[PDB]
Amino acid sequence: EFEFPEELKTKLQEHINYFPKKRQAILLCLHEIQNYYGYIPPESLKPLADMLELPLNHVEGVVAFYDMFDREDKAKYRIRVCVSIVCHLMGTNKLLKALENILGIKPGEVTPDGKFKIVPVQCLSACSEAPVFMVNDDEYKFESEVQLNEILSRYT
Amino acid sequence: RSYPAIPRIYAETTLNMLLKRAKKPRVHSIDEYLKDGGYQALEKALNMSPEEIIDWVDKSTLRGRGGAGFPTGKKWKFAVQNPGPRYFICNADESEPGTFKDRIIIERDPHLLIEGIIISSYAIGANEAYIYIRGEYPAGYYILRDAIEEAKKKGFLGKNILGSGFDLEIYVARGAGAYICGEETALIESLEGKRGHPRLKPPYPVQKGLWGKPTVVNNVETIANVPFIISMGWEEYRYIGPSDYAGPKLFPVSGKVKKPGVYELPMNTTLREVIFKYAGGTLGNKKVKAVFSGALDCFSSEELDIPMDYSPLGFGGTGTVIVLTEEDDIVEAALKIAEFYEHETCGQCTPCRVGCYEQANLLEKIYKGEATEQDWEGFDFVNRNIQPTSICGLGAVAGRLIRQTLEKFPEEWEKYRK
Ligand SMILES: NC(=O)C1=CN([C@@H]2O[C@H](COP(=O)(O)OP(=O)(O)OC[C@H]3O[C@@H](n4cnc5c(N)ncnc54)[C@H](O)[C@@H]3O)[C@@H](O)[C@H]2O)C=CC1
Ligand SMILES: Cc1cc2nc3c(=O)[nH]c(=O)nc-3n(C[C@H](O)[C@H](O)[C@H](O)COP(=O)(O)O)c2cc1C
Ligand code: SF4
Ligand code: FES
Ligand code: NA
Ligand code: NA
Repeated sequence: EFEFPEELKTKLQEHINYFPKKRQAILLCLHEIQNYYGYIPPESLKPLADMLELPLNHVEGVVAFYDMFDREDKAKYRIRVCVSIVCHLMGTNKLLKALENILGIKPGEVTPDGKFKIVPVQCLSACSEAPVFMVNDDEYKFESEVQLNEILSRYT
Repeated sequence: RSYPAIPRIYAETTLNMLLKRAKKPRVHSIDEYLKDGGYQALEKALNMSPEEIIDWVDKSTLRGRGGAGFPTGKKWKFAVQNPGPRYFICNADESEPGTFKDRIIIERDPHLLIEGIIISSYAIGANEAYIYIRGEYPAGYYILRDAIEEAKKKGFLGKNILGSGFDLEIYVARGAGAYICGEETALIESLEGKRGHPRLKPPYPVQKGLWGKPTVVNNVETIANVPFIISMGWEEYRYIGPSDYAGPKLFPVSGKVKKPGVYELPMNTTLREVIFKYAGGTLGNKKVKAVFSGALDCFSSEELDIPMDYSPLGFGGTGTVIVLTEEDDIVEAALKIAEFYEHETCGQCTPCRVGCYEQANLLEKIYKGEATEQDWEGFDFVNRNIQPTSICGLGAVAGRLIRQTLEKFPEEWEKYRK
C-alpha cells in the first residue's frame, strides 16, 4: 500500500483545506507531489483521489491533461526551454546547442544521474528576454554557453 | 522572503499609472504601496454604493485588457441583474505568445491588482474572489500569496472590511501548463478541479459560471485600472488617451526591436510610434517586414500607421507587438504559430482537434520541402476549416494569422511551393 510521507501529507492537507471545496486543490496537490518526488508516481494518484474525494479516473484524466505534470521521468531539475515564436527568432537553437555541450542531452532526455531533464515548452511570457528558460521555478534569459554554465553550476 | 528568479523585463511609461511602481523591476510591498496613497481608492469605494462603482467603470470606457476589449462596466451590469451569490475571477493565465504585460503588475505591484479585485468584488456583490495564475508564473504565485496576507494584516480583506459590512476572501489557484485554461469557461472548469475544457456559450459566466453562479472574469490589466477610475473619477480617467478608448494600456514589445519590454502608453499611439518612438526602432535598423499581434493577427509594413485601440481599424488584441524584420522567413514564423495551436487545442471539437494538428503537420512538410501537391492543397483547406463547430476562440482563430501571411506575403509562400 503506497502512503504519503507525513511531511508531504501535511502540505497536501493544507491545500485541500485552503479552498472552499476539496476538489479545487487538485492542481496545487499535484504540483506538491511533483515537487517532492521529481515526477508524479502513478501509485500516488489513488491516495490523492481519496484525500480529494474524487474518482481515480478523474485524477488520472487531470494528470494526463496538464502538460507540467510528468508520470514518466524522475528529474531533480526541469530545464524548461521555450520553443515558441519569439525565442525561436532570438535563438532557442543556440540555447539548446549550449545545453547539449554542457549536459550532453537533447529536449525530452534526462542526464544519466537523473539531475536535469530538458522540457520543451510553449511561450513562457518573458519574450522581451528571449531566448527564455526555467530551472524548476527560476527563470532566465540565455546570453551564452559561459553564462548558462555559471547558472547551472548553482543547481547541485 | 526570497522569490524564484524572474528576468528583469524593461518597463517604460508616459502616464505613470499602472507602471508608477512596476517600472522598477522588484516587489513593491504594502508599506511602499500605502506611501503612494494605495488602498485609499478602496476606502472611497466602500463609501459608494456598488451600483455607483459600476456606473463609474461603465462611464470610464474601460474595455477588457485580456484582448477581446469587451466593455467592463457592461459585463458587471449583466452579472448583477442575476441573483447571487456571485463570484469575481482575476484571469492571470497570460500565455499568448509575446504577451508579458500582466506579469509585471503581479510580480512588481501586486497590491494594485489586489485593491482592484476588492473594489470589483464589492461592485458586483462577490464575497469570494479567485486569482487563476498560470503554473509557469511560480514567483507571481508566491508574491500574490504574500501580498494577500499583507492586505489581511492591514484589514483590507476578511470579514466587515473597514466597518463596511463587506466580506471578501481571495483564493490563489495555479494552472499546470494549458493555454486553454485562460479561456474564461475552461478557467472556471479548472477552478472546479476538472480538465480545462471550454463550455458552450451562451451562457456567459455572468449568467452561469463557477458552480453555475453569476461569475465575472476580468484580466489582470483590466482590474489594475479600477483603483485609478475610483481615485481620479471616471471624468478625469477619460482625459487619458482618446475619449472613446480611454485610460493607460500596456504594450509588450518583443523580437527585432532595440528596447524590447512593456510600454504604458495611451491607445491613440500608432503601431509605428510603439516600434520607432518608444521601443528604439529595429535591430540593425533593418526594415519591418511584419508585426505578429501575439498568435492572433499579422500586420504588414503597410499597416504601421493604425492606432493601438479597440476600434474596427485599430491594432486591438492584447497590444502584443512581435516585430519581424526583412531577413525573417514568414513561413518559418507561420510554422511556429501552427506548432503553438497544435500543442494547445483541448480536442473537444473535431475540426479544431484535427485541424490544429494537420495545419502544423502539413506546414512542417511544406517548410522542409517534403510536401506533395496534395499536402499543399490539404494545408490550404485545413487552414480554412479549423473554425467550424468550434465552441471557443482558439478554434475560431487557429488559422487566422497564418491566412493573413498567405494573403500579405504570397511571394514568400510561392518560393516554398517550388
Ligand atoms: N492575454 C492572453 O495571454 C491571452 C489572450 N487571449 C485573447 O482572448 C480573446 C478572445 O477571448 P473570448 O473570451 O473568446 O472573447 P469574447 O469576445 O467572446 O468575450 C470577451 C468577454 O466578454 C464577455 N461577453 C461577450 N459577449 C457577451 C455577452 N453577450 N454577454 C455577456 N458577456 C459577454 C465574455 O464572457 C468575455 O468575458 C482574443 O481576442 C485574444 O486576444 C487569448 C489567449 C491568451
Ligand atoms: C484560448 C483562449 C485563451 C485565453 N487566455 C487568456 C489569458 O491568459 N488571460 C486573459 O485575461 N484572457 C484570456 N482569454 C480571454 C478570456 O476568455 C476573457 O475574454 C477575458 O479573461 C475577460 O477579461 P477582460 O474582459 O478583462 O479582457 C483567453 C481566451 C481564449 C479563447
Ligand atoms: S475550439 Fe478547440 S480549444 Fe476551443 S473547445 Fe473546441 S476543441 Fe477545445
Ligand atoms: S516566445 Fe519564448 S517566452 Fe514567449
Ligand atoms: Na520593499
Ligand atoms: Na516581472
